[PDB]
Amino acid sequence: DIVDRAKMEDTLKRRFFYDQAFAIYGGVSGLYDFGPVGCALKNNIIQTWRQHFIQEEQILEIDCTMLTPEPVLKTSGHVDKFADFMVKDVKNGECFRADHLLKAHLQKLMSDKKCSVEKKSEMESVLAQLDNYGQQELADLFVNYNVKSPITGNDLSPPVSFNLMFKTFIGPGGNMPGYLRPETAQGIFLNFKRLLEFNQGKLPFAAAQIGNSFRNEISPRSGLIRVREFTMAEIEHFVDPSEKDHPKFQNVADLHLYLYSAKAQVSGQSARKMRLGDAVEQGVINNTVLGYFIGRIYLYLTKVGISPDKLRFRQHMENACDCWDAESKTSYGWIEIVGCADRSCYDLSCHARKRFQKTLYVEEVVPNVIEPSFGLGRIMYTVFEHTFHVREGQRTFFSFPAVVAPFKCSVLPLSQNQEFMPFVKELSEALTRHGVSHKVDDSSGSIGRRYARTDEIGVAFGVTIDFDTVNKTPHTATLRDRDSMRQIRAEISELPSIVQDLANGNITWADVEARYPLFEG
Amino acid sequence: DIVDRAKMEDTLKRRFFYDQAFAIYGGVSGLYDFGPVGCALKNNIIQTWRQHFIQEEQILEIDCTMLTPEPVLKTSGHVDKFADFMVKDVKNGECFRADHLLKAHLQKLMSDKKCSVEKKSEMESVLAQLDNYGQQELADLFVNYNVKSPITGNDLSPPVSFNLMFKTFIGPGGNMPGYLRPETAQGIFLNFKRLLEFNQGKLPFAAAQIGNSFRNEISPRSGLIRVREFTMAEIEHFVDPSEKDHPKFQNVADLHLYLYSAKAQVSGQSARKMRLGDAVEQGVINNTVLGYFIGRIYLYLTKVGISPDKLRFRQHMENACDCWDAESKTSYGWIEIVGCADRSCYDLSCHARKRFQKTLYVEEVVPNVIEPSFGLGRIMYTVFEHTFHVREGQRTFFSFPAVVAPFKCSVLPLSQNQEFMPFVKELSEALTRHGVSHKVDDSSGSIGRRYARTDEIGVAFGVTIDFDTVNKTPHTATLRDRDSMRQIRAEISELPSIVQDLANGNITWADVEARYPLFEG
Repeated sequence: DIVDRAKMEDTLKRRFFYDQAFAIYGGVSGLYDFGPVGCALKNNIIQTWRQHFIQEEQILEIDCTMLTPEPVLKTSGHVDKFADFMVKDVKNGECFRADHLLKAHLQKLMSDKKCSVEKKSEMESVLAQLDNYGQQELADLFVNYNVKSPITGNDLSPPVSFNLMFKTFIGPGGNMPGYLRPETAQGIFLNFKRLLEFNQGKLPFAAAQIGNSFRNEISPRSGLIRVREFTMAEIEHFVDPSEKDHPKFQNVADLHLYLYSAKAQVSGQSARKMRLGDAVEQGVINNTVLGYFIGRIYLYLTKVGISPDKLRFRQHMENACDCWDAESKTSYGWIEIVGCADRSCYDLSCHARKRFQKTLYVEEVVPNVIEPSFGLGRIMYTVFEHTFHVREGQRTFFSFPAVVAPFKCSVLPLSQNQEFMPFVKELSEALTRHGVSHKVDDSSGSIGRRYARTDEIGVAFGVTIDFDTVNKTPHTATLRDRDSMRQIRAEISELPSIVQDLANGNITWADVEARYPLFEG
Repeated sequence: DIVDRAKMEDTLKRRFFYDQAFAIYGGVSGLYDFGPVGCALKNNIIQTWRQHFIQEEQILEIDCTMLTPEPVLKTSGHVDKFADFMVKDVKNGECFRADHLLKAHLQKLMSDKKCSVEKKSEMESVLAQLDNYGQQELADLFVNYNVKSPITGNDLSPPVSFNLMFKTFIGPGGNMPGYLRPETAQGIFLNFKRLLEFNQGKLPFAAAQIGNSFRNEISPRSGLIRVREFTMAEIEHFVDPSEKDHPKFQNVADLHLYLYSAKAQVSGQSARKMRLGDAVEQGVINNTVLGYFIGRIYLYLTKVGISPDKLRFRQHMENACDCWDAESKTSYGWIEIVGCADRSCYDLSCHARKRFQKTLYVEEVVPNVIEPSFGLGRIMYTVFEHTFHVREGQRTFFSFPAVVAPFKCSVLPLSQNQEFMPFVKELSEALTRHGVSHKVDDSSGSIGRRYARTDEIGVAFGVTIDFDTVNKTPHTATLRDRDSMRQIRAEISELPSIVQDLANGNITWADVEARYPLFEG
């Protein structure tokens, strides 16, 4: 098994990382509220992202509106090329996703042990073309397989196209209908002219935006995986086709990562780990610019807490672009958490019919675009699942990296009493001076029971202040590690420094024990 | 005059702080896109906020959804208690805000020098009750004053109530209509139970949320002042009525700030500066909890760049709560940038008919709430206006505080050449190690012309690296100040430290000149 999601979900809920929105009103499907801890984790995730991409690549951040008029999203194609198929129940109403009902129905009839082998083959011939059947072509499949409701069957109406955009109206009731942006990339396209001039009109530049996009899902019942309101991080990197080679690729070429190409998928071959440099050598990856971001993405995700042996890069097949999607193995299977797409002919030239880029040799250049889109809720949930562990005890802890954990350290004073506040106080300030997130724990119970609470929310380190720390005359406090649970004893003035180094990749815990005396119960 | 907004707006646009959204589609009113510089300034504003309130008060951050179902917003009252009055043109369509048309019409007829004094008095008797007239009562005023369109008159239809919420539909076309949240506070109310348990069920606690709210304005034509999509920072501080006294008030009591009470407004008295402690003494401010946030708000706003002599705290009059709104004087007049409200009976007890708070003496307590709401676009625009200056030249510069300026420092290498990159490189890293935002300038032109560019976007400091910095053997570079424009010469290794100190309130520029040799042309 991948993970015990029932335990994981109970913990996520009990400690309020995220929970069903509008719970006291019955709760709305596809919508979630992130709590204090979830919010901390989330901001952390996002700031780490900011650093990794925006800062490293000098990207031009932009903040566009979510309210977009219909004309824009029509030039896009999004009124019914961005729809799903609904099948309505012929009388008592309920709506279902046609892709899903069909897939489920086939899998059902298929795993019946009184069906023919040639049926099984006919049906798989069908499941492998699901996302390609047209309106009429998919409608005939419903009849030819006698599909009906799944809760006591009734008949199902012919599948119709259902737009996934939230319809609204901008201004006084009138002639300006609009939608909530389905993606974040469009605003960047709309600002291509301004962004080009901001970059002095030079050829390669990247633009990013962090915000919420909306997808009116039909019947979402899979947690943060399928949601109607989600936070996204988009990047639009524009390149001259004539000069399509990233100068910083050498910094990533040495990485080994599982590549799941389209040809492997066609051949029915498995995932295949491969050195990135070699990947571009052998042509499994078209160019270094695409390869660079792939490696950068891999680095980002692994830094956030996603396990590399459950992380693969899958490339789709014939479903106008060379796309590589970062996928992670969860209790829901392999899901797309980050979509990176190399695109030559895209929606930018549509809004022009924004603009092009003139060169020094008087040449109008339509730049290609590499667009890595990060789905942060899924990324976050992947971290939850790859990080949730159960202890020897029945206790629970998240093994978040210190760079993403809600807060890096947690100080524990035994006494609420005074003479301690000066020690607690100075520790807090030194931590802050070192840029180390912390929170003073003031809960009621045993020290071990208090550390079990901090572990539950994934706090990386801990510094407990006992009586010897105040009285016994060279002031030393004890530092605990989340994972190992092992402890050491060091001078309280030195602790901020080593915790900072522990938070970064500077020193390891094995080094801390090497330099500092161990400590027990 | 307050400020030259035409110049200010041309600069804000040319450097792309913020601009009209969907410009290539004609542009949508009330919607704006913030550019790279605006985004930097904005994030800065927000992070400063985070520090000031969330960190200082250990507030519980939350991230709720913008999509809210109708039942919630009905328990609120927001389907037509949160509407405005529209007057439609009896045939050729156009819609107008009734408050505004009426106010304008009266002011017109009023400033006609052939009108009676008793008319002027009747009409002011009317302008002072605008936000109190009912549907029918306001309708009669339109007839009794013969109000018509303002662009060649035609008749105006009776004023009807127009809801300001963006209507939408959640899920498959059906029986779940919803809106885009008009305010951010409601999600906090909905999570009262979870937040109380998160705080161990203790009496005073605060919850905050930073995000976008929506108001479907009718005809917005005043820049960032009246927008349809805006970013907000809400705080909900809950207190036990029995123990309503903030322990940290003493930290703010010494502040002097302009208070514009309701009684002063009734008496036709002017704004009145007053020590905060005295304010609570004399009863102009009900309690210290309310007073605390007021002082905290004042501190926040002044830190961001808002001038204290253009900042006042105004209290409304009879328009179920004791509210104090932070107002700033702009080219649009006195506008509400931060609304702080003390409330006893509010919308939390409505959702319960979320919950209450049980005490140690078995007592169900309905907590009061102080809700400071920060309108960040307006705050930001206020900073633009209180900070925009024109130089002796026609050049322009923003005098942003270093804590809010897009980036704190800007290094200027004369040569693109190599031997310099090691100096530029080390400076960059030392700056980053000191947590000082910077950007290496690589533009083409004179050094003074390059500094004029950095000033235009409000970059606080500058470090120019010339040939003497590399060759001439004890390596010193020159540090320029934005405001004074004066320069000094110091060791390039020492510069990160003093720039950091300059960015904070540690040392002043007068100190830098005191310790370091001055430098000219």
